[PDB]
Amino acid sequence: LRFFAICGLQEGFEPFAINMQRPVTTWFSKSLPQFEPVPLEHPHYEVA
Amino acid sequence: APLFAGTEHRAIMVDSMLHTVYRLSRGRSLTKAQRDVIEDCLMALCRYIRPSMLQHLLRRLVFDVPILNEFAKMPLKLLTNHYERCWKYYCLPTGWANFGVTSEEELHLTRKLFWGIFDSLAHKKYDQELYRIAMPCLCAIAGALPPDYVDASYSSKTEKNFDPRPVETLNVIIPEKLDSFINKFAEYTHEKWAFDKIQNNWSYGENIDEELKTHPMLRPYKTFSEKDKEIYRWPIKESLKAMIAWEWTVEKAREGEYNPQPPDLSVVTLSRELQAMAEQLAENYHNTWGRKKKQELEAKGGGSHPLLVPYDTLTAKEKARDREKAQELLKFLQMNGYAVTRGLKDMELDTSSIEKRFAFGFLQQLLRWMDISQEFIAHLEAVVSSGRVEKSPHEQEIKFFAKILLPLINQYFTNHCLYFLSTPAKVLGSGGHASNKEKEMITSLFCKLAALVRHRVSLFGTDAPAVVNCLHILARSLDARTVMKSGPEIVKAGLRSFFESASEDIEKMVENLRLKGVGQNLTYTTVALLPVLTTLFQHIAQHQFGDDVILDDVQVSCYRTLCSIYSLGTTRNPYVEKLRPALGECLARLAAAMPVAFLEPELNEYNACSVYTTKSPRERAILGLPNSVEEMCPDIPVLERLMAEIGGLAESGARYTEMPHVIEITLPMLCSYLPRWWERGPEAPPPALPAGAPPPCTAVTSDHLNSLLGNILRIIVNNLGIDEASWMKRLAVFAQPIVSRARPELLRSHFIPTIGRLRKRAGKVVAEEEQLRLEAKAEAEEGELLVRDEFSVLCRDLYALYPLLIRYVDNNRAHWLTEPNPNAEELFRM
Repeated sequence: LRFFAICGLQEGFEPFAINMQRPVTTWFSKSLPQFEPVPLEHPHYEVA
Repeated sequence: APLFAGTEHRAIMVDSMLHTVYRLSRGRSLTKAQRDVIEDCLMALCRYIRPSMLQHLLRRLVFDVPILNEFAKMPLKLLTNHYERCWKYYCLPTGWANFGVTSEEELHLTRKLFWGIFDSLAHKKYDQELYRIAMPCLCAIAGALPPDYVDASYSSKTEKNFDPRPVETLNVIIPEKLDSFINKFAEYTHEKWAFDKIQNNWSYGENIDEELKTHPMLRPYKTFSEKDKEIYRWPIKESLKAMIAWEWTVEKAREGEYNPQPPDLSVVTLSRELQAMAEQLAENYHNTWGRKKKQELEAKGGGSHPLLVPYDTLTAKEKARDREKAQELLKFLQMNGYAVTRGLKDMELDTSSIEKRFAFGFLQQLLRWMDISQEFIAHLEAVVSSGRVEKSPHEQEIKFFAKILLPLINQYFTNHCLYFLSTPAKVLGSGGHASNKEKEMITSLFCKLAALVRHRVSLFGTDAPAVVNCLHILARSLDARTVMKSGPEIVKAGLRSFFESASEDIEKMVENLRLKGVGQNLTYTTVALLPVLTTLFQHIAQHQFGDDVILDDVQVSCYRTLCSIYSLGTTRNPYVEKLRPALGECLARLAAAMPVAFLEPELNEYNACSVYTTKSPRERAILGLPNSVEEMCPDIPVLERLMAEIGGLAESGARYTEMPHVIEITLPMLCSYLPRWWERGPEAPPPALPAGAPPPCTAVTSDHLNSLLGNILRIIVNNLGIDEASWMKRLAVFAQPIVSRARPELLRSHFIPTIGRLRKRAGKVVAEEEQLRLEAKAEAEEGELLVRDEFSVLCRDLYALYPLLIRYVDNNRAHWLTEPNPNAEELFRM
């Protein structure tokens, strides 16, 4: 961390992954269209 | 009322309710309490109904309110609240959140409402109630309209309880060529109407009946009944005689043209001008149509036709049918060679989008009213000088200009300020940038208003504050860079004359202070000029317009102003003792704006903005400019000498009395000169070094700024504890901008001892407080005011020093925390 000491350390903020043995897993928004069930509360489409 | 929010699904019924309530509000035999209840209900509903759902109510109000009769009082308040609440829905391109965005029709209605109210108020006699109720409405509508909105249905002629009266067709006659045209069109009309009947699945039967779907006139136009021929031919006879009365001369220029078929007419398209012609023709058709509905109203004996609102008021939905009818008539005219008379109206309307923007028309009207202002201010001056005249033949003109335009101008240019300052390259506003013509017009407005006010504050009297505020707003909304770089010579000369007159007035004020017209000039400069000039210079400095605006004659005028204000220093009159603050602020802004290092004449050879470089030696003598830049005026010392003098005073520990000029004018001037020229001198971000950058025109370095800040702190320390030091608050604010370049040694050199002294004083006063609390009765009551005053002076010193300390901390916190600093720790302790 490059500015944790400058602002946050003395204010009492803790790094998000301070005491984790392993790097934090991440997810990303994949832009590959996929078929999923029509949501039961979809604002526009209703299936009977 | 709140439950009406989110009622889209019954917009028809909500709209009907609104119309019914409005009609009830405008009712006879209705007592005042009842009318108040109705008005309260209407306003409460409009406070919650969505903006998109009030379109029809607006369409009725645009027709009603312009009259500005007694009934117009409540609608004005309703519109004021509606627009003040929903301004985003109309102005912002994105629109209001969850409410959508306005539409062309609503914007058109808003513009018509604004201009109708404006014209009616301008032509109406003064009335306090109406003016007070109307001015906020105009401000709200103007703030709602987008500055650059262009009216799609724009008109220039703008011809003209609705009374739709079509032109008298019977009066004029029908040409025989056009009678042949009308016969052909009647055959065509029968053919298309029978084609539509085919689309309806009609049949040719000897009897007429929809249920049987039999229709006896499904026979060729040759056999089409003569009476039926006459009635299918008469509408066009009347329409074409209306056109003749309109003087739309239509002639056979080009060639002319059972089983129902529609002859194709949509193939031929009316060009914009002929589309406008067809719009006028459809308006005439609407006039006949609404006349028939009128006749129905007289038959009823009292009522109102819902769709009796004029064509322009109508949205495209109701327009569309009549527009199509007129379009078909003109299309058949074209296929028959006949073409309407466009005259010159089309290309004298064409203008351009720039001339059609709302801001453009608003500024044009403001400038015309400014021309009227010249006339009646001249008359008022003449009568006030001699020959008492109470007639005031322009009385309503004065009242309008002072009660509507000034608050309007103020609010409008306070809101749409970024629009007039944005440029295509750099857009500061949410969306849209003012055209060069608009920028020139606003500049001309500012110059004209300043000239109007010059030496005439008393004439305006109680409105002078309003005029000065308007001048401030315009100055902060003026795009001097663009106006000067590319603009009419008239506008450029206007602005240059403003600066030159300001310089002359400042010189006269200075000489008078050094010791009738004297009092007039003093009041004018101390109330309008100095504030307005300061605001203009601050605006230029903030937007970095100095390198583009303050050149040549403007630069000479700024030299004169600067040199007079500074030369005033030698004087010590009580009047000066009161005017020093304003002059110092003006000088600080001028120093921040001026593009020449007037304190470093030696290095002026490298300044590309100096008049001595822009102008030629052959020129600069046709003016009064001296041969050498040093000789512009030598009263102001050079930077080195001025810094040396300030340091000498600070070290000698003089009091505010000994150097009033230095603390009030010189120091604020440097606190703006040094930061500006540091950026452009050596020891600056070098983006231009790749090129053969010419030598810097100045020598300002971080050392100068550090020395000045140290000297200012030393001076405040010297004057620390004085009973009356009202100048400290101004000095701290003026010295704040220069702190960012302070050097680390400043902490221990100046800040630590200063705050140490201040802590010592605080401790002493606290000890006195404790002694008083130990004592009681008169002993406690007495000296209580003493300790209160001591704490007052201590708080003054604290609020004079901490504002500087905070900035120094904010810039060195990073280094202090990264590397421990015992001096920083001691400062924390203090």
